[PDB]
Amino acid sequence: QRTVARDITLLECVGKGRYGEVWRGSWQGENVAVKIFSSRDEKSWFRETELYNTVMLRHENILGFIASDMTSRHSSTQLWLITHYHEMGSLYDYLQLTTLDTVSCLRIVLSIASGLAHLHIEIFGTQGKPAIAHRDLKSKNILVKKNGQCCIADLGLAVMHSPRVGTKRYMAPEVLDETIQVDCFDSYKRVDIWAFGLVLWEVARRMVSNGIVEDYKPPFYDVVPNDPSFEDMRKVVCVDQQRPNIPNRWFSDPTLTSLAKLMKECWYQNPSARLTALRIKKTLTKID
Ligand SMILES: COc1cc(-c2cncc(-c3ccc(C4CCN(C)CC4)cc3)c2C)cc(OC)c1OC
Repeated sequence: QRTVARDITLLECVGKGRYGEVWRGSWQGENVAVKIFSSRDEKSWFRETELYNTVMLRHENILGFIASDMTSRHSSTQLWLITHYHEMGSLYDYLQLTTLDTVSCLRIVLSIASGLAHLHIEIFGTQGKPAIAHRDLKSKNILVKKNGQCCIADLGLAVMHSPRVGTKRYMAPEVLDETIQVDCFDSYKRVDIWAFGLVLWEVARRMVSNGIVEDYKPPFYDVVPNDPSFEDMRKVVCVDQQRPNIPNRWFSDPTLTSLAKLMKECWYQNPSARLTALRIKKTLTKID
């Protein structure tokens, strides 16, 4: 009746970490990305698979799902997530070596805000969706597309509303001080907004103005170690209430001046004071 071609040719490893590995693969002559999960991160495969079995997200700024595969082996279970492949790699990678102009900076950050608002919004009726919070938004979990927009990846920690925790460097104050209202879905949206503000800062540093640009640095590079502890982060973000520095040179440029204001409104200590993703989008469409 029909042949179901399932062979994927794994061609090059494009990432390896505690999560497992990501490979560029080929299916029917077309590139796919294959994430092969480590045993330690099996629950991320289950959560993302459960989410996609509940709602088939389809959005230009969300990494495109293709398949979830579980294969029995002699003494283990092999778990793969298969998605669209973005050859330019992650935003984190891209910002190391690339500087941006005003148009490309805004296009990047608006595309991220668009994907995030799509996650956050509940849509009713047929072809709707539950509201979703990401819970691990960061520049390594955003991919750059050839058209200059980005897409958000890795829903392994995501939560829906109708051992894995987030990356500590990007954790909001209410996570670090354990005051987050865990029974309120809006709390998780507000944690994502904090992280979005950090990503906005990382990108804006790389936008040139008046011949000046900052080197790529991760948030809080000047105040915590590599692989900062939970306590290291809590002291900076909660006790001392530090925030990423805004360089003077941004205040000569109208775009970076507006982006600095936007960042600040993602970083309020009080989570309910932070802007929503929808409001961020509107503000970004009015810049330039
Ligand atoms: C964030 O997480 C996930 C990401 C991806 C994913 C999707 N497209 C492309 C990539 C990629 C391609 C290429 C490079 C490098 C390698 C070649 N050269 C050195 C420069 C560029 C980096 C990255 C990835 C990693 C897939 C995932 O799942 C299948 C992910 O997990 C949800």
